[PDB]
Amino acid sequence: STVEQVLEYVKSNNVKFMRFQFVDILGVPKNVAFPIKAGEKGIEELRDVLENGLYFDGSSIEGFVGINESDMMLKPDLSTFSVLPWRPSEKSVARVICDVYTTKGKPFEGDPRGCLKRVMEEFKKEFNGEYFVGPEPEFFLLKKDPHNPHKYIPADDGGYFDLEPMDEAPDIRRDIVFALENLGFHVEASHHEVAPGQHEVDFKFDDALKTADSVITFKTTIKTIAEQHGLKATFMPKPFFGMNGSGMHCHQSIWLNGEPSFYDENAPYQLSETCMNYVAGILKHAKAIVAITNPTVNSYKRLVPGYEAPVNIAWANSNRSAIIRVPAARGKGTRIEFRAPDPSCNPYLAFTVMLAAGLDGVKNKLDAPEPVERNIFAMSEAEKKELGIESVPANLKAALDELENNDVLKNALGKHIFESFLEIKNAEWDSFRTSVTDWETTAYLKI
Amino acid sequence: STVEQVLEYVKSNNVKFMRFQFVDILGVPKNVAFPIKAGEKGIEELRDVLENGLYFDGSSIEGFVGINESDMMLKPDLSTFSVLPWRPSEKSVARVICDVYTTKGKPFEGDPRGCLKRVMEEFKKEFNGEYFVGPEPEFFLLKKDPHNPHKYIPADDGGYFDLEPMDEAPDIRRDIVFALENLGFHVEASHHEVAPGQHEVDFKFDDALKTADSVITFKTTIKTIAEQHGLKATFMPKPFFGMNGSGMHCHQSIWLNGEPSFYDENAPYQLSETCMNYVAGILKHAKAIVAITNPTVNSYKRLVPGYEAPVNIAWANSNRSAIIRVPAARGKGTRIEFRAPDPSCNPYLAFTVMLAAGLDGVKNKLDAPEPVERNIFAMSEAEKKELGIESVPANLKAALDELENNDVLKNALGKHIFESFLEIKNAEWDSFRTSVTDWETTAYLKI
Amino acid sequence: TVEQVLEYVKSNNVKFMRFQFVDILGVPKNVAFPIKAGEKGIEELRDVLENGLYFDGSSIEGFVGINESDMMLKPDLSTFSVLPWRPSEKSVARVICDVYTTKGKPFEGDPRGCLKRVMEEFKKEFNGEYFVGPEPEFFLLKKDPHNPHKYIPADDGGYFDLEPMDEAPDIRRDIVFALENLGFHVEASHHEVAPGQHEVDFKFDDALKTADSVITFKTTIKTIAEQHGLKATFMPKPFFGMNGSGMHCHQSIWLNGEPSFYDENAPYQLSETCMNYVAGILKHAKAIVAITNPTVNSYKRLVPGYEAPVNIAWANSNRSAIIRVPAARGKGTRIEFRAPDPSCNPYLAFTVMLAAGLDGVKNKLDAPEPVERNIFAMSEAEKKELGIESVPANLKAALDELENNDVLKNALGKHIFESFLEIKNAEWDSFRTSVTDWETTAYLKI
Ligand SMILES: O=C(O)CCC(=O)C(=O)O
Ligand SMILES: O=C(O)CCC(=O)C(=O)O
Ligand SMILES: O=C(O)CCC(=O)C(=O)O
Ligand SMILES: [Mg+2]
Ligand SMILES: [Mg+2]
Repeated sequence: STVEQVLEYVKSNNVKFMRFQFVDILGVPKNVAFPIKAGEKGIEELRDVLENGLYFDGSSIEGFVGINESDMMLKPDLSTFSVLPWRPSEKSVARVICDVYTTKGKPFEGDPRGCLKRVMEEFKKEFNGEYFVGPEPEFFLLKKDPHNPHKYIPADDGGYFDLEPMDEAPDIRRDIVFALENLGFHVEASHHEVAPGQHEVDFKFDDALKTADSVITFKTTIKTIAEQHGLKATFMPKPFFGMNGSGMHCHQSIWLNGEPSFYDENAPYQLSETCMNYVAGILKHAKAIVAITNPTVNSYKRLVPGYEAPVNIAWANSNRSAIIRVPAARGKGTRIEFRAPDPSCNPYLAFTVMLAAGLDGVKNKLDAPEPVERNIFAMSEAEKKELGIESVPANLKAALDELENNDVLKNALGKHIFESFLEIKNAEWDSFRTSVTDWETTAYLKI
Repeated sequence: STVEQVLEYVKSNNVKFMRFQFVDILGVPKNVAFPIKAGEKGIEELRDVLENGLYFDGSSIEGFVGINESDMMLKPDLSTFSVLPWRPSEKSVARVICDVYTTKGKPFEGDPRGCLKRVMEEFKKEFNGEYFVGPEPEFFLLKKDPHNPHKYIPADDGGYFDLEPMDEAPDIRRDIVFALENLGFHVEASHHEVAPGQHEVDFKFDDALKTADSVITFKTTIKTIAEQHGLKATFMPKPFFGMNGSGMHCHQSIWLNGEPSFYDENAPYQLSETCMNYVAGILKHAKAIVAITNPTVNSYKRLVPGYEAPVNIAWANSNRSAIIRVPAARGKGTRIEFRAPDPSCNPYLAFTVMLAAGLDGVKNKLDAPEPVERNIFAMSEAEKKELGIESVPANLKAALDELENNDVLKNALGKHIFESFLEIKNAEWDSFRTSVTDWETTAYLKI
Repeated sequence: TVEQVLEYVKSNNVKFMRFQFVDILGVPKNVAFPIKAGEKGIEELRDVLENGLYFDGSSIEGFVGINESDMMLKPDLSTFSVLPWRPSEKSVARVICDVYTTKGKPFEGDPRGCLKRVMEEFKKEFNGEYFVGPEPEFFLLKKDPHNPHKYIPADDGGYFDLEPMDEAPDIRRDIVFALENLGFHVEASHHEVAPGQHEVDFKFDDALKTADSVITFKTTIKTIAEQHGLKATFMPKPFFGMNGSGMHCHQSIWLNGEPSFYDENAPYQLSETCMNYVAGILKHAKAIVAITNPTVNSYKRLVPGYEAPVNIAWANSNRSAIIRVPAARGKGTRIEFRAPDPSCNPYLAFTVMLAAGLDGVKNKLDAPEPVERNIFAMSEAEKKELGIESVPANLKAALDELENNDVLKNALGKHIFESFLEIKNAEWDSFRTSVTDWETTAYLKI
């Protein structure tokens, strides 16, 4: 946490390189390595770079600054120190996640990490609360297709919770869990998922900032370790048609005055008014939240309306057909599971929009709808229309238009992130709608 | 034209087979061959089948009837008799396009050919008019990719109007023109088009029914002759990205009382009020007409808003940037060119919706907007919004919703064609939005 | 107890705990929990060992719907074991669990709990102990050198053959060590009649301990074979024109801590209880084969009209009948139910066998005379006169018999009985609609 503690770990573990890590607007991690010199002179050089930070070209980073005003800085968060395990042990490489700051030493407006810090500090100042998140980011382990090396296929024909040799990833998951534990993660469980070659490594919930720092490190940990075992890991929301997609279910809850505010022993379903107001806010801005939490064109092939997916804007207890599911655990573990996100989203912006829409419901005391205990997939469109169960947008452009007209998320993300995200994603959407796809060639070349 | 004239040709020219041709809802031609026997017994058998028609399973044809009411008939149109040239000369194979009729001998409601006959007879009864159309259906000649035989590429690296050997299709176009002339076509011109391997074979204008019969025979003629020269012809609206797409510009005009009603010697641009009322009607239902005239998902990659295409809903004189272009020819040849269609559409339904929207403007005497002589592609979106130049839908589903809410085209096509077309195209759209495309795999597998 | 498990984990450096269970088809399913260092890791492991953990039940075959997926696992601490094939440094251990609902009640559709229920009902009513000893045979395969997409047997060997004719003494050496480390009492290991077919026998125990060892055995043979560059299969008939994988079930019931099947002063030294139990198995034989032989391929080994344990009759030391009474007497007196194959769920296989047998013990049903003659040498007209009926010829024929059988419906329960028939009817439909390679060979020429 302090400068002295970080420098003490450098001497103990024999750290030789310090990675000053951060994230671009789309959530892609970016970093620069600093070599630590031997003796006290190297320790005190590292101290200056840890306290004052270092400069970098901001124009090359996505959604940051123009070429005419490119000079920027990185101020390290000393609480996020971690030794990278996949790197060598002798002359080890450690990391330090930083906050992007302007030349004048002021936090950068277009920084996703600073955006999440801002809304969390505002929440702690106004309500004395702590926003806790616990995601379930799923991924696919791939191998080259033997019939064609240019294409990739799943690593095994395994199912949900399957055992070896049907599940060919116990060794890959073993090293992933060991690597995460060394990085400071509290791993809860690991297993094979529904689709072939799909896996899920869960970890303990924590405050939104520590959880978002963990999601970035988790994605790198999964990809780097897969390359060591001759495989390629992908967090694509739907790499293959006809099989389950990678989903990042976000279990979340707010604790006002160090108490579980979502729990109420004397209430319906043992859920407090604060919980219902929060759920109402998420459901209100659901069509706009999916623009940030599902930012790829491929995300709307997993999260596809009219088909089995968490597309139905409604909440329910122990039901995976609705967008929100309230797990049966009560007391401290009382929470809500927002099932719409996929691991393709920027965690810093995903937790910001979820907390902003949720707090909009708490501030205004919005009324939540009744829980749809029935299976929503079995219902007909005329029946769902009578109940008022609306669906999330069918494509990326449909979600961007909803985000653009939403003022709650515009204020939470800020003018810089809101406008740059829409501009980057509209160019991405335009590239998709103009390209001639393989489906079109298969269906229309014969005509 | 009469039964005796057809049988007299069959007797002398040694015709052995008679193809009873027709089209499904999507415009795909369908036929059954009838062998003609020698002597008077064979001619009297053919006479009965020509006058009374023959039965067929309607459930197997797309957008026709259910399995529980499948029995249907084909009543030949003796005016469309033609000798297929690509077939042998000795013991030749002749064709006769037919009207689909129900078991009770009544014209089938879901027949595209009967749909066009109905609206033309209604126009001739109400106004004493004749609807003339002259299309320019472009196509691509393809060859297998040498680096991969599973994919196809253009036959040559030729440009617009290029000469041999740069243009490698003079021999292919030569045989196409000879085949069309034998089928009764009045070929006007033939040449290489802008994109590599793209070509265009133009033919004289005629009444909508004779023109739609010619478009079906043209598509078959271009594909069969290409297979003879070891190539594969495709009428796909956009087979390759980054190069021009196949467009079917429809030059059209209406003649009330055997006179060119679109021409007016003493008027602005030498164009009559009837012409302006017709143009106003096309521009009014432009967003709904493109559902029929551009029925494929790929059509919206050629006809793509925001990019160089005939997407801007406006008319202009000798300007190819607008949806309508008024060619400089005057007098009898005074006409309007609807540039939005591509050869993937059903010609019988395309001419029906164009005549219905155009006549809606003539009946109500709608006011047309001013001609946009300026290049519309060079204009900015804010400038086009001030002028009021709206754009055609960006995708197939966006056009189907416009067609569904349009009552003018619903009545012209009829309940059977209107509902079956929307149902077939919505299932086609759902297949596209759920499939994982090659673009998505290229862009998101790395994440 | 909880402390016994925690003390082994503390000293031996165990790092992963597999919470294992089975779906309706007997396919094993599990999730790994990482054990942290120090007292904090041991206290975290204590919580998850006593209270259990949650899992998506809808994704498991034959469990619950999507709108009611919250389910838990309650570890049976007596089933603790170290997985030998996994690494020794930072070792991996397992714990077989019982599926429980959100309300903390045993799940009705759980196969393991289904066997516990009938065993506890038996010990409460008759004070008995149901002992079973299976012989789950398997096939070690290798890719066909003429085509890598197909698999063939590993060696051109025979029954009990010696190396180099038998090329699996190295593979069976490691299978026996792996099972010994898991806590198995291995009795014999050898090659079987067909090429590449092998057998590893283990000592009998109570039906639950045996069913846990059947799941652990199936995984052990497959993981050890994949280490030696081969692929093991417990398919009931992978190749035509040779023996199939059979899982003979040597079973017996001990009322009041004594061998009730033995009677020193009786015919064949077999008690009245044994003859009543055999009469019950033969009565429900047409229905038991639906559970003990649930695959379509099972009826290609267990094929009527051809040499197999298809004939519904009993005999001493005769392998032609469905039941064979081994010549061992005293404590080792038992009956061998020969129809089963290693493709079945053991928990459901022992449940239907005990329930059908106890139906004969409760009603005191009379068994027929033993058919000491070779049944394969008999004609169909002779077998009809004696009353020797045969087991169903296909999967769908067995599912109809199981559906009408009320004795096995109540033993499996409304949840397991209905989901099994639904899963197997959909499986049968997939087979009868598909155009098989036999049809292409016989009818493409016409
Ligand atoms: O496979 C896992 O999920 C974690 C690692 C493990 O259990 C193992 O090494 O066997
Ligand atoms: O090439 C054409 O467009 C028509 C055929 C022709 O002119 C030729 O045979 O050279
Ligand atoms: O082959 C067997 O059955 C057990 C192992 C053995 O005997 C050997 O290692 O030679
Ligand atoms: Mg999951
Ligand atoms: Mg024949």
